[PDB]
Amino acid sequence: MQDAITAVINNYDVQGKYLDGAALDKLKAYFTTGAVRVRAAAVISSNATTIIKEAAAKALIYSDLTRPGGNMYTTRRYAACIRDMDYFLRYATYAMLAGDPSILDERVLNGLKETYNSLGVPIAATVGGIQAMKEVVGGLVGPDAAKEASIYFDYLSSGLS
Amino acid sequence: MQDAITAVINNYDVQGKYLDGAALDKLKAYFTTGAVRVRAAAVISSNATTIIKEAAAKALIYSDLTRPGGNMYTTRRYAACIRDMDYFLRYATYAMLAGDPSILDERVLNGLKETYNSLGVPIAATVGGIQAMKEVVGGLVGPDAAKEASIYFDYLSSGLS
Amino acid sequence: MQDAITAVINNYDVQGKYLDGAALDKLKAYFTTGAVRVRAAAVISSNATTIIKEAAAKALIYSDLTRPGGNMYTTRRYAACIRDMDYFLRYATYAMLAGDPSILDERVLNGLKETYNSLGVPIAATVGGIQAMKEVVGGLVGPDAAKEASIYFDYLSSGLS
Amino acid sequence: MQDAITAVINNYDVQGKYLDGAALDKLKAYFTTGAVRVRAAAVISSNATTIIKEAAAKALIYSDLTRPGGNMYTTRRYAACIRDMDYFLRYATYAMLAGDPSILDERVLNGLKETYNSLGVPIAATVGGIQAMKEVVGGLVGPDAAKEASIYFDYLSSGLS
Amino acid sequence: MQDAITAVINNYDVQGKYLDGAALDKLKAYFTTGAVRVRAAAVISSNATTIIKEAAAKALIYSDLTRPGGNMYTTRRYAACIRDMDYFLRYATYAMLAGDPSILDERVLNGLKETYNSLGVPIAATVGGIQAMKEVVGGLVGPDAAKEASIYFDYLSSGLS
Amino acid sequence: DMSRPMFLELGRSFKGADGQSVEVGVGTLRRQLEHIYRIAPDATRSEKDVAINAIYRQVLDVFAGIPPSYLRLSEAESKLKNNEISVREFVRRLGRSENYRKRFFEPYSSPKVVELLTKHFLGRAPISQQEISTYVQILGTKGLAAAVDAIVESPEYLTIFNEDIVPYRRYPTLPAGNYRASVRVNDEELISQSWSSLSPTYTGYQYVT
Amino acid sequence: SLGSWLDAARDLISQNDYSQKAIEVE
Amino acid sequence: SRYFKVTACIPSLKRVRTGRELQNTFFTKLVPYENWFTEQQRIQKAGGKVLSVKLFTGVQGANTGV
Amino acid sequence: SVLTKAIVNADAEARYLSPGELDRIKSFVASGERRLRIAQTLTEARERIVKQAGDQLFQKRPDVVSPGGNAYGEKMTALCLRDLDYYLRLVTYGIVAGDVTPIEEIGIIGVKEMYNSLQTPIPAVAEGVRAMKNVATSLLSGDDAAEAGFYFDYLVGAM
Amino acid sequence: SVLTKAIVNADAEARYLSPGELDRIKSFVASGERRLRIAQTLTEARERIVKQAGDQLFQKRPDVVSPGGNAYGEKMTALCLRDLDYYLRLVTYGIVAGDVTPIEEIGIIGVKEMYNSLQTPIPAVAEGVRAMKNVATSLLSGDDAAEAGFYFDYLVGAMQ
Amino acid sequence: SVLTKAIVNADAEARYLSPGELDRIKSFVASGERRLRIAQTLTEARERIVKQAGDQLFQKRPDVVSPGGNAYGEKMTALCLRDLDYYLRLVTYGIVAGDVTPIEEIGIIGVKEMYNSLQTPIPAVAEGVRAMKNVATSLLSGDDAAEAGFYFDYLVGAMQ
Ligand SMILES: *[C@H](C)[C@H]1/C(=C/c2[nH]c(/C=C3N=C(/C=C4\NC(=O)C(CC)=C4C)C(C)=C\3CCC(=O)O)c(CCC(=O)O)c2C)NC(=O)[C@@H]1C
Ligand SMILES: *[C@H](C)[C@H]1/C(=C/c2[nH]c(/C=C3N=C(/C=C4\NC(=O)C(CC)=C4C)C(C)=C\3CCC(=O)O)c(CCC(=O)O)c2C)NC(=O)[C@@H]1C
Ligand SMILES: *[C@H](C)[C@H]1/C(=C/c2[nH]c(/C=C3N=C(/C=C4\NC(=O)C(CC)=C4C)C(C)=C\3CCC(=O)O)c(CCC(=O)O)c2C)NC(=O)[C@@H]1C
Ligand SMILES: *[C@H](C)[C@H]1/C(=C/c2[nH]c(/C=C3N=C(/C=C4\NC(=O)C(CC)=C4C)C(C)=C\3CCC(=O)O)c(CCC(=O)O)c2C)NC(=O)[C@@H]1C
Ligand SMILES: *[C@H](C)[C@H]1/C(=C/c2[nH]c(/C=C3N=C(/C=C4\NC(=O)C(CC)=C4C)C(C)=C\3CCC(=O)O)c(CCC(=O)O)c2C)NC(=O)[C@@H]1C
Ligand SMILES: *[C@H](C)[C@H]1/C(=C/c2[nH]c(/C=C3N=C(/C=C4\NC(=O)C(CC)=C4C)C(C)=C\3CCC(=O)O)c(CCC(=O)O)c2C)NC(=O)[C@@H]1C
Ligand SMILES: *[C@H](C)[C@H]1/C(=C/c2[nH]c(/C=C3N=C(/C=C4\NC(=O)C(CC)=C4C)C(C)=C\3CCC(=O)O)c(CCC(=O)O)c2C)NC(=O)[C@@H]1C
Ligand SMILES: *[C@H](C)[C@H]1/C(=C/c2[nH]c(/C=C3N=C(/C=C4\NC(=O)C(CC)=C4C)C(C)=C\3CCC(=O)O)c(CCC(=O)O)c2C)NC(=O)[C@@H]1C
Ligand SMILES: *[C@H](C)[C@H]1/C(=C/c2[nH]c(/C=C3N=C(/C=C4\NC(=O)C(CC)=C4C)C(C)=C\3CCC(=O)O)c(CCC(=O)O)c2C)NC(=O)[C@@H]1C
Ligand SMILES: *[C@H](C)[C@H]1/C(=C/c2[nH]c(/C=C3N=C(/C=C4\NC(=O)C(CC)=C4C)C(C)=C\3CCC(=O)O)c(CCC(=O)O)c2C)NC(=O)[C@@H]1C
Repeated sequence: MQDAITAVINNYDVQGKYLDGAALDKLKAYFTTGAVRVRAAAVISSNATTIIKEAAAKALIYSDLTRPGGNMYTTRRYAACIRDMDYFLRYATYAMLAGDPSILDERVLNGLKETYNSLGVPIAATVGGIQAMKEVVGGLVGPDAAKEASIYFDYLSSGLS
Repeated sequence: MQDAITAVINNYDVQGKYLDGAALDKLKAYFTTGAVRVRAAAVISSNATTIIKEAAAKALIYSDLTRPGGNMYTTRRYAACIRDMDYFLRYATYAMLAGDPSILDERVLNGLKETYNSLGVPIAATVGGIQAMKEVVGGLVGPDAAKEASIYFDYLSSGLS
Repeated sequence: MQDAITAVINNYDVQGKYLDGAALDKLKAYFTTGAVRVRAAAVISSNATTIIKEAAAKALIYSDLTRPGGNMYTTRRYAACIRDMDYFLRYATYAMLAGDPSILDERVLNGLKETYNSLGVPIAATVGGIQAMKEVVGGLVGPDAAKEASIYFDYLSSGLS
Repeated sequence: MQDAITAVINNYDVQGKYLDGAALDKLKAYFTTGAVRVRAAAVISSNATTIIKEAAAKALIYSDLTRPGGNMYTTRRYAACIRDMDYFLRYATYAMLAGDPSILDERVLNGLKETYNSLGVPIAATVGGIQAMKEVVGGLVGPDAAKEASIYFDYLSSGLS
Repeated sequence: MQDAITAVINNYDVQGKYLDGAALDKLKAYFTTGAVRVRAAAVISSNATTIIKEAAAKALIYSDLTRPGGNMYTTRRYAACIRDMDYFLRYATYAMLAGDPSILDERVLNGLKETYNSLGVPIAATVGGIQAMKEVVGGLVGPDAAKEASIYFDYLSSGLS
Repeated sequence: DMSRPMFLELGRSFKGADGQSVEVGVGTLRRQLEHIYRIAPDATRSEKDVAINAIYRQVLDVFAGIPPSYLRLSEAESKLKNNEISVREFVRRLGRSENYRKRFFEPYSSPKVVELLTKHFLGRAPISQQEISTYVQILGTKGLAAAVDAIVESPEYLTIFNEDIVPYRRYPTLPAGNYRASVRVNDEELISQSWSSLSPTYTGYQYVT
Repeated sequence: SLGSWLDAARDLISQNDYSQKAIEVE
Repeated sequence: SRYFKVTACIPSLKRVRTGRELQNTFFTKLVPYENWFTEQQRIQKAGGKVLSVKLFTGVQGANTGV
Repeated sequence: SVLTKAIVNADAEARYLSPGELDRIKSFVASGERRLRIAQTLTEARERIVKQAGDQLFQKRPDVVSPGGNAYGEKMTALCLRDLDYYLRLVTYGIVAGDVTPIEEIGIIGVKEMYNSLQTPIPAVAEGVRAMKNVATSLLSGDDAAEAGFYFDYLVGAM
Repeated sequence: SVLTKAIVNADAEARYLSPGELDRIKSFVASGERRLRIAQTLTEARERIVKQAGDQLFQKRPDVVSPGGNAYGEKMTALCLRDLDYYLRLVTYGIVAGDVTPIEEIGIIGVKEMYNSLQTPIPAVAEGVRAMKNVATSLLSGDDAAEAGFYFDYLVGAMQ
Repeated sequence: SVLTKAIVNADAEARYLSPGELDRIKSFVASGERRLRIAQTLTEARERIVKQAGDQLFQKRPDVVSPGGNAYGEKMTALCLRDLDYYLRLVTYGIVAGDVTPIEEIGIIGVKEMYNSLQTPIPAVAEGVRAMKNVATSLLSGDDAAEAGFYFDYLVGAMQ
């Protein structure tokens, strides 16, 4: 995948340009943000199970989906759904550290819509679950971190839909 | 795969319904047929090689297929064709015991057309061979069994075409 | 492996003898025992987790082995030990149904002693744990079943030692 | 494996010597023999199945080995014995072409005694079967060829015993 | 493997003791040495090919071993010997960083003598080559580093002999 | 025996007892303990999970036959259950995994590492010292992963299992010495080293008091 | 809706109070 | 890392197999980039035909992150 | 079912059904009518089985239905009863199939994960199934009860 | 046996024996007494079954008992009958075991290869087994005969 | 340890240690002295940390210290405290190593399986570790506490 630092280097290498002040400024920007991101990532990892539980309570459970005839009916399907939720959370955290959305596209987003459509997983509900996780995460991380965190969650949601 | 008993169960599970008398009647219907099916299956297994020989004599051999330039020309291709015939017979027998056509779709039918098209195997001739087997099988199994046996052979033929 | 029925058959086949009344009597003996064994096996399978817990409490835990420096110290080693206990229990159940100890010699006992010696797993304690399982099993299965069950547990213990 | 030509080369290479007239004479000797060997090899290959049948009839079958309890009793064991016979014949033919016994040591002879002892295969009977094959082969190949053929068969027999 | 830090930890964990000041002093000792080790490792990696060349010149080449009839005669064997030299150098560097000889025992040293004896590789010459590498390395790394580097080379040599 | 019909007399066995049985040479067990597993897309989850568990038990040596969760790899399992990857590609991923490297590469020496490779993928002991030398040279010059890639790419691998069949224990016999070797590696060489270095067990405390 | 469960569950809670029993090892 | 999605059809021309070989014969699959060149060769030597190749993951002409 | 299992083994070995496999199908189809009767009895008495087992469970584990406890509150209590009903329905499916394939896919694989997220205690769900067994077994004839018992025990084992 | 097969399937799944698998074992043990009786009947009538089946086979295929044929000559004819006796013994073992596992290990694995070396025609062998079934069926009760039939049919299927 | 992990990855790749890997080793050796001090603090205050954490845990969960609960009885309660002490010792080893590798092999792999046999509830155990973190953080300096927090958090995450 690609991170913020490598993305800059990537762009300069195709030009063949040595690193320049404008490029350096982008790198400098990342380095200041970095400390915040690391703190946020640790918060998310520690509270990960809770975040998923809260988000499921908000959107997935006590719903028609969990009731028979719904895609989250049966233990097997329920377990698969919470596993996917965990994936989204973990990858968003990776993206937030990286400062790049590429990893989401490369590992999570590519082919997901088509897979979901064949399975019959409802995209709208999934999106709803991602948005719910974002809100929960926002609280835990705190405001400065939340802005950074939000964009990656939003990127996932837009990809799915 | 799915069998008749499981097919009823699955239909009730998606509804979330406990098993009811109407459902029980369908299950009961299978249970009466079952004894006959087992007898038929044993007949087919013992006479399997003969069934294939007779069916090939009726349709495939003494034809342009066997003659040079035909798909069944060369020992390697002849052997492959009678191997496929054996597959169809074995799977139809499995389906007849199961009382469900699902296994045919899951194993035999899936990808067969595409594979055949790349190989250059002629579908129409194959279908003809399946129909020939059915007639031969019908004789061996006896009339009551034959009706049940016929539907699975027909299911294979329709899938291939 | 060999079971009771096959053991009789094998003995007659090396002689080249057809089955005779004396042989039939041994087979008859097994068939009366069989119903009891099936019931015992179901009891053991349902209570398997409990059996292992009780046996560990009786012999393995609260000991120097669990305390630091001991083989069963560290969570990884504790989990390994209860894994092995479960294997032994499952195979003993298989042997009891079969009515022959052969299976124990083939899969369970092969290379076990030598492996244990290199690992530093203490054989004496393992034997103790097998004997403990036997006692627990004896209670659950009931007396008639227990006699049959005991011989297979004893066979394992003797092999290990 | 190593052949006559390579054997000379290898001996000179360890010395570091360029090829000399004495060496050339050994090579020349092989080249005269060669044509005869090729003819013999073709004879053996064409009659291979017959050779094995005749040799089995001479030594193995109609014996206690085939009768119940014997190691060649049961279809599985009978088939394994004739499979081994075929291997010995094939490798002896390879050795005769090569003009070297080394290949027999590397591919056939290595580990054979130990394997046979664990299996319980009787070595003496096997040797007898090899000797039987040699006699049959001798007839087919003709006298000049037979002398060459015999040494490789004898080499196998001595190794096994 | 186990590093210096983990080796201390292991000793206390088997006792069950929490880490104590005396233990802390050993850890502290390693931490001062650490910076030197890292510098040495980078030197060795950059000069690795040269180190092997010089060591071979000192001991292996221009010798009977390289000449016909020697174990490092033939390109295949020459290349194998320089491959072994490279492995020793790489593992010694790993050990020097780690501050522990364990990795050498676990991968390089285990079964090496026996392998060499079956191959016919001369141990004495190999040891000589290791000692030669040490001297060359000593020069490159500089004196402080050299003392640390030397013990791991010596450990390899003693193991082989 | 005269007066006895000849067809009865020819079947008689003179040796009687003290004669070999059906479980004597190769024996009945090792065959029939071998199941070819193929994953089918249509297959039920319970059918699929029995095959997945078999992969784990051949390649990581999970004797108990049901992987502990930490050993599992979930993303690969989901791609396998989706039929986006083949069983062959799943087996390749397992070998490139970190659990593979810690349990099987790091504790062993390279020649033993190769033995374990052939056993784990391929089902057999190494055929020859020449086979051992090629794989050892791969391990030393390139990864563990490059060696894992080589065996799965190997022609032997592709003939016996192709892309659909999960690897199985197979005791060959075709090359010389391989039947013995493959019995010793599949039946007696239980793993005898600990993967982890930390908290070494003290010899004493054998008896429980 | 689990309506049958909703009325049966409250019926059960009203008939007997669990908040005193305390666990019994048995 | 880059990944390819590949469809291929492979015939068995050296031998006739009784077990069901349909999964081997027509196989859409995801292949790591570093493995594909070997896997293409393998299909070609078998006298299989490679029906389709698409790059599932990764960007075309990327100097880094590859 | 019994059928599915037999066929699957045969297909894997690429063979027709063994005499043994055929015999097991014969036995199973003979038992069919009896199995359907056992299932019908349990279906009819479903509400009673759940409720009486529920009561025993709440007596056995007061804590779950206590303000501290997870199951506390009427909605929560209803859900626990709903769960018991689901498990009872599954058992009946098992009995008619003569095997666990249906049960296993619908209710045991992934079960550890789901309840752990919910925080419902599984070392107690098993007890609820045991409870259900006791009630259900009392509504069955001795031979029928034993048959039904196996399926209940399997569930308890699987958790 | 039924037992062996059940254990092997469980081992592969790495599970304790399923309720369904246990039920199959229960059914087998109940059937056992009947099975033993069927086997005893065939054992007693063995000499007759072999002889009658041989005759039918030779009527069905003159060739095998002809100068070209493998069975030709007294010794050879005896051996062909001996083989039929072996297969009958195996069938009896199969009936008591409730599975063909005993039959299969002794008689059906490598059978093609063995017969091909001997040059005996496999389809004729199958006919002899079919013949044996017809004789056996007549001696057996109708219910018993059906049970016996399956095992006979398996042999015919395995070698044809 | 940091060192172990770096070396192990290189060995698998069959490469000498990367510039980045070398840099990470340099950073760790610099941090080492600080790490040792943090570990020493926790070791000294261990008895207090365990006791305070225990109290919080028992307050949060009455059940564990109740007749139904696993912890019930003096012996059992002692064992629950002993467990907490073990986990604290692990954390200290982790801090000096700079990695959870020591912690993970001794305490997190197989933990679920061990506790499930014992029937101890895993979530309660996690709570106890969380409790221990809160006490430990108060003793440590803010910067030190952050470092220590990560290791504590890992444990809590693993025991779930
Ligand atoms: C003669 C030496 C022996 C003999 C031969 C025989 N063959 C058939 C029928 C067929 N033979 C073939 C064979 C081939 N097809 C190929 O592609 C090749 C390879 C190039 C061969 C050798 C085929 C396909 C048939 C089927 C009929 C057809 O060709 O359409 C018979 C007829 C018997 C029957 O139909 O049942 C016979 C008699 N038979 C002997 O006994 C001789 C020893
Ligand atoms: C016979 C009636 C006709 C015939 C058949 C034919 N088939 C092939 C090659 C293949 N056949 C299959 C089909 C299957 N494999 C499976 O797994 C299943 C489902 C269980 C089926 C039905 C496959 C996959 C192959 C390819 C490899 C293989 O041998 O399995 C050939 C050979 C073609 C070639 O050149 O390879 C032939 C001749 N063709 C006819 O003409 C008959 C009408
Ligand atoms: C429990 C009563 C005792 C105990 C067990 C224990 N075992 C191991 C490690 C191994 N256990 C085995 C055993 C088997 N492997 C097999 O293939 C078979 C037979 C088919 C058995 C029964 C094996 C091979 C291992 C090694 C690798 C593995 O775990 O899979 C340990 C752990 C040893 C270690 O250092 O990791 C333990 C603790 N030990 C006790 O102290 C109890 C008395
Ligand atoms: C001449 C064409 C080029 C050249 C030669 C050169 N070689 C060496 C040193 C060695 N050469 C060998 C080679 C072999 N050993 C074998 O077993 C075989 C195959 C049979 C060969 C070809 C060896 C082993 C050595 C090492 C020294 C030794 O003999 O023990 C040198 C000296 C190397 C040095 O740098 O000192 C040279 C110069 N070099 C050229 O420039 C020519 C293009
Ligand atoms: C060079 C100083 C001497 C020399 C070396 C030599 N070694 C072999 C063969 C082997 N060497 C090893 C050793 C290792 N393999 C490893 O991976 C490691 C640990 C990382 C070591 C140290 C092994 C296992 C082999 C056998 C298989 C293989 O080749 O990889 C040879 C080849 C001998 C042969 O005939 O095969 C040689 C020449 N021999 C000398 O002459 C030098 C004194
Ligand atoms: C026949 C003349 C005698 C006979 C043979 C016999 N062999 C086996 C079993 C095995 N045979 C081998 C032997 C080889 N494998 C090799 O690679 C080589 C060298 C090329 C040989 C010769 C092996 C390894 C086996 C075991 C594995 C297998 O079956 O493939 C048996 C059967 C044992 C069994 O239980 O099947 C027999 C009968 N025994 C006789 O009675 C003859 C005297
Ligand atoms: C949960 C919010 C929703 C939901 C999820 C759900 N997913 C599946 C099945 C699959 N999920 C995926 C997705 C991924 N696999 C991956 O590796 C990644 C990227 C890291 C993702 C996101 C896949 C591939 C599958 C299919 C195969 C598999 O099981 O692995 C299901 C199960 C469907 C089934 O019956 O198998 C479900 C339920 N559905 C909902 O109800 C929620 C809205
Ligand atoms: C009763 C034994 C325990 C208990 C009950 C309880 N259950 C839930 C919630 C759920 N139950 C399910 C489970 C299933 N759905 C399925 O598809 C299946 C398989 C057929 C089952 C078993 C579901 C999905 C839920 C989650 C919410 C929902 O139903 O939509 C709860 C609520 C969870 C919560 O934390 O609020 C409760 C309380 N509680 C106990 O303590 C008893 C031991
Ligand atoms: C009779 C139906 C057919 C027939 C038979 C026939 N067989 C032989 C020779 C042998 N038959 C066997 C067979 C077996 N050994 C086993 O282990 C089993 C399973 C238990 C069987 C069935 C064996 C071993 C032999 C070899 C000789 C010996 O027993 O030592 C012959 C004579 C040999 C020959 O080829 O001349 C014959 C005639 N032949 C037919 O064509 C009939 C249809
Ligand atoms: C306290 C937070 C919770 C609790 C603890 C508890 N533990 C036991 C018994 C044991 N705990 C262990 C655990 C370990 N052994 C190890 O090697 C490690 C890692 C270093 C750990 C943590 C062991 C081995 C035992 C078994 C007894 C023994 O020590 O030999 C109990 C007692 C249960 C019993 O019946 O023995 C308890 C109560 N229980 C709770 O509910 C608290 C939340």
